[PDB]
Amino acid sequence: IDADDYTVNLTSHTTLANIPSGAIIAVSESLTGKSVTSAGWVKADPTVFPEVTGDTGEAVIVYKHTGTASTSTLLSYHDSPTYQFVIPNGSDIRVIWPTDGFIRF
Amino acid sequence: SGLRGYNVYRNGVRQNTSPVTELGSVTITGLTPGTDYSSQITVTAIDMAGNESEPKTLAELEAEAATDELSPADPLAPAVRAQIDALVAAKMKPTSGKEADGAMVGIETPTGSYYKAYGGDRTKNQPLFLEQNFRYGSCSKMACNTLLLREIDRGHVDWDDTLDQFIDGIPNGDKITVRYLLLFQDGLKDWLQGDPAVQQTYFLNPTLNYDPLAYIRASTPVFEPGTDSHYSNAATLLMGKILEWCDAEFYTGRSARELIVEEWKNTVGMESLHWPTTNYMNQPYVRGWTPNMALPQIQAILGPFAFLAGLLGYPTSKDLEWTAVSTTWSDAAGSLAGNMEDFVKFGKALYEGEFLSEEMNQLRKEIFTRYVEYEPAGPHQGPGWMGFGLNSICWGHWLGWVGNLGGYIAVLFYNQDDGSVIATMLNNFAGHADAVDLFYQIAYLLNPESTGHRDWIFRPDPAEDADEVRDPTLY
Amino acid sequence: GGAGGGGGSGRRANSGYRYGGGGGGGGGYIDRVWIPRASLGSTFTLIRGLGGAGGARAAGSSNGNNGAPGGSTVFSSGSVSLTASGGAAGVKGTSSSASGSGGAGGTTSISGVSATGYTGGKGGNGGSSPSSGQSRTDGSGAGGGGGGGVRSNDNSFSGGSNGTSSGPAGNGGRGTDGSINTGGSNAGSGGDGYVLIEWE
Repeated sequence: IDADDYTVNLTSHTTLANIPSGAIIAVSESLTGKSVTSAGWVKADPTVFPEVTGDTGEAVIVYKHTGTASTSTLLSYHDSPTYQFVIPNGSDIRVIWPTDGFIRF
Repeated sequence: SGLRGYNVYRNGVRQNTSPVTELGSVTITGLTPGTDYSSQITVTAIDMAGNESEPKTLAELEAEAATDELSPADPLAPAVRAQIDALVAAKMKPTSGKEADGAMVGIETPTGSYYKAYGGDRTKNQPLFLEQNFRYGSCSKMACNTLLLREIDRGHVDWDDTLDQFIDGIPNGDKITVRYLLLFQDGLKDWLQGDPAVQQTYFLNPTLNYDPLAYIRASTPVFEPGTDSHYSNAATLLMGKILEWCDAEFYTGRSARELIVEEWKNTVGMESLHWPTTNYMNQPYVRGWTPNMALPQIQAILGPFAFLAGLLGYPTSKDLEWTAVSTTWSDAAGSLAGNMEDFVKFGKALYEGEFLSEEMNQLRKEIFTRYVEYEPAGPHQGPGWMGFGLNSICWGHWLGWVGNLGGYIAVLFYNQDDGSVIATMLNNFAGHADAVDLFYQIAYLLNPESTGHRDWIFRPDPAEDADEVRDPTLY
Repeated sequence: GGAGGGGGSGRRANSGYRYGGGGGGGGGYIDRVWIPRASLGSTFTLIRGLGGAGGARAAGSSNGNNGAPGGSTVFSSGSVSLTASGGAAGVKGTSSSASGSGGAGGTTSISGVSATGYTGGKGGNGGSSPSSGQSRTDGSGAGGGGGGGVRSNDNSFSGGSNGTSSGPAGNGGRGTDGSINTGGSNAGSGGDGYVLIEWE
């Protein structure tokens, strides 16, 4: 996600159609190694966006992909104080999710 | 009466320069490895009146005066050897327009190491040899940036701290942060990479002394901090003012000249390592050269993208020696010197992440800003992108620097996967593209795959939220 | 003569666009030229390039592999060096229309004698416009052709041919085709390089 083309609003956005298409740099394959723990954390294996060539990107968003932009429900927005941006150039991008889980329920 | 001091003699010649004191020391030099001198070194004691003892031999003092055996290392295979030698030969004096009288190469890999010197200094009956010193140039930036990352790891400074805390009077010093210095998001103008009037007097009078901090305090910012990235000498100079400040606050006060040479020499064991106070290096040294060049061609070599734009052709017919240069043109950039073994030792320590935590050593391999995008002009020129990291330039799986000082081009890169180090050095200012092209060719010879794109690593922070609840009321 | 580069291999899948890998480049060549014993040194090298290995199968329903570059061929002695570089590897094919690039042809480097030589032929792109490799009669080696592929909503599309040659430098290997999840092959190897030296 590009953070100048989209500004995150945590309450008023609900579904994929809220994100303006210009803010999309790339879209992943579905997650794998999906697991849960008694502490309420969700875990998954690292996610690869292959051969990416958009503009500079500053965040990631996780969503339940229903295959339709009306019901494809947003789950979480993530960024970091130190991993502030990625500058695409035809590299692959890996998102290496935090070891102990990335989202809590 | 009174001991004036001691004299040391070897084979009957006085190796000492003036009488040494009761805790002073003489170094005897040019000895061969693995050999015994206990029968050849002798000592005398001398009185204020000039009375001297017999020369007692170190054997009579039971002192074990023998040199260390020459430390062995497993070499690169013979086929690789001659392919490297053929690559270096294509960058040197007899091949067409390749104005460089001599070269050095230093390689370490998991499968062995090679060190060689080629050509000469233009001295009459003396080809290059590996004991000789050269200017490390801009590779000194990897010595400076790393100690600042040690001070972030020690919490003595932090990523959002503004430059106005450490030094007075810098333009936009209220908006320039520690992160923006380390990543070249500093907006400041460059005196060697961006000023024709300065570049002229640097080429025409390299021994003139200079105050680049005074240039910074007069300068107009090129852009607002954090909005772009561009190569900067001002950044590394200003890191050399955040260091010194830490040494006044937390250590014992030193200049950047003192502290950078002390830490790297004592920790890594780089015995050649020095920052010249005179216009000349410690002996013996490689001699620097340049052809005479028009100002439009000098600008093309000192500019930030010079290693790509190498097609200068060099039609001129007179040459200048460029051994003598003032380190004040560079300060914490540019200024270190030493020889090839110590330069490869420096690259090995930068791979190993010396001075740094495991968390910081992960971070410095992963945060980057854009240096250049280019179409690769051949198969050995790597991914069409290079980026400034927290202490190196990146090119595929290789981290390193490209640099020069007057007449010397020096390149130092190492590989994140193998831990291999490649070092290249050329005697001539005209060689700025050729030294980097030689690194690319040795990297492509040793490991083709390492010259592809690096993967970007992004780590999101986790999404906690509060356990917010309310309690019902009973009636 | 330099060795040829190995070709690259294309994406295997049931579905989506499936582009072919690139052809390897041909080796360079340095012509039959004299050196006197006064310009030679006391010893010499005569390294002959080995042919670059071709890119393997995807081993699944995924993207292919790059080839390996051809070995460089080197002569040197004393003040003289003569080098005929190997051709570059054919690049991996992916889901991307820009993938599957063909390898550059091997360049010639000369020192100490006024010799003449010729650069190798380009290897062909696979990718979204597959192509034949560049032919070379001019003492240098030819490039290999690029691999074919399959569209998302439509049938397969053809690769290109290897170039003709008569240079003793090695030809580049053909790339291989983007294909069904069960299909495909390994890409071609480059050919070995050549050395010939006559003593008087």
